[PDB]
Amino acid sequence: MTNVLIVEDEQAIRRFLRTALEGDGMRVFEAETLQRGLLEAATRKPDLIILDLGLPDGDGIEFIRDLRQWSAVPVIVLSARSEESDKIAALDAGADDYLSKPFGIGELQARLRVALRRHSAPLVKFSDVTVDLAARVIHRGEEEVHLTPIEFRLLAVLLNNAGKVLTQRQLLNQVWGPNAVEHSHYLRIYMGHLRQKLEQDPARPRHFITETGIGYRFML
Amino acid sequence: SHMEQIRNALLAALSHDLRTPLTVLFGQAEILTLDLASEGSPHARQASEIRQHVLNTTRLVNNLLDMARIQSGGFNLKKEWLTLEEVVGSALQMLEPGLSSPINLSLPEPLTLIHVDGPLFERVLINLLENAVKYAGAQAEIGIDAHVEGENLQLDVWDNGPGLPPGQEQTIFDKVGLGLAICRAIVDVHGGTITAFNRPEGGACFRVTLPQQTAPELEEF
Repeated sequence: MTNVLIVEDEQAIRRFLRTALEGDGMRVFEAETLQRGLLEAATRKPDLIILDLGLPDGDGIEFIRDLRQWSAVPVIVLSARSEESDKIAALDAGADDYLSKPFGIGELQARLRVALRRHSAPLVKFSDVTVDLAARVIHRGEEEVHLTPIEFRLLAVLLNNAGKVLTQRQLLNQVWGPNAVEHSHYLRIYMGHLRQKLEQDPARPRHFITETGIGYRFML
Repeated sequence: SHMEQIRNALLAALSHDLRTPLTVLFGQAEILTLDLASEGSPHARQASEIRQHVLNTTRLVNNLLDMARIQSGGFNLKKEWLTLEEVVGSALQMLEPGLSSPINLSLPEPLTLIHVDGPLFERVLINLLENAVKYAGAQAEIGIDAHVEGENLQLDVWDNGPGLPPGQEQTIFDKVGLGLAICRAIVDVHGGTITAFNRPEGGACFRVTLPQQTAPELEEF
């Protein structure tokens, strides 16, 4: 019912990936190469794609660039060089999530749901704080919290992308624009302001999760 | 000669090649672990034990890869400006779950900007914490204190418990156990140093001092 395409050359990881996904209500296709990977992205049109950046076919970055020109299939990326340049590139060119190359069958199962519930078919509340983008008023414990316009935009970007990582660049361009590619430190400070005013324990966030080297990700 | 830059990359390369078998091993172990404990299999214990020894292995390798990473003088270093709160909070999430009580945090100005290579400096906190967790004794009180003295960030990972042998507390960076040494190696590459002392109150404190060229506001808004 929900089909996965495994794009990974190493026969070892693919049998593992196949065996693990097939153990859920889910069937998988495979492709030893970036080329054939793009093919069964047309021939099968899966519900979600898993691709390692290790493929020697030519950097997998442009595979997602291509893929996104027509398709909006969620793409979980596998990072061998778990130094974050690759993972950011992937996430920036359209990827949805990532796993570092030694990973467990939970994180694989988790980050697949979050991107299948995020790709099927108003104003929500996370456990103590009620945010309502309609009127632009936000309660924490039946008490309105006053937020700078910019702070409210940053909250709103996060709030609509629940469960998905956002890189330092995705967040900047959607709060200011392409102006300050380098003046990033404001994103991290404002995110601290959002933390200080909407989190039970700011240094132990439950919703405004830090994803070091990558960016941020809102939860629940 | 460059016959040690060829050796350095050989270490960095073999370390990177070691992650793909760990992935397969760790994946195949988990599936076994489950498949065997799904059924009524006595060996499920044995699969589970194998899983754990792949974790332990992969940690030892994730330490050996950051090391060879910073073996090229440390220009594998992307040092963004990070809220101190989120640096600490990121290390807390990676070990505070499986703990008895939380770490005593003391951050006066949490939204200080610190200049570090975020992931590598997260490794410093975890190791300094884990060394406390391993050797300060159960029911120990571990903490983190982060002031600013000059334009140097002072960060202290303290505990009660035994503390260092009074004679030479700066020998303790000589492997019982690495991880202190890995902390020095990583913060040395960052421009700072790391000293250890017994607290007057009792126990060990580990002090990380970093040079901080700026304290960016830089735009006022």
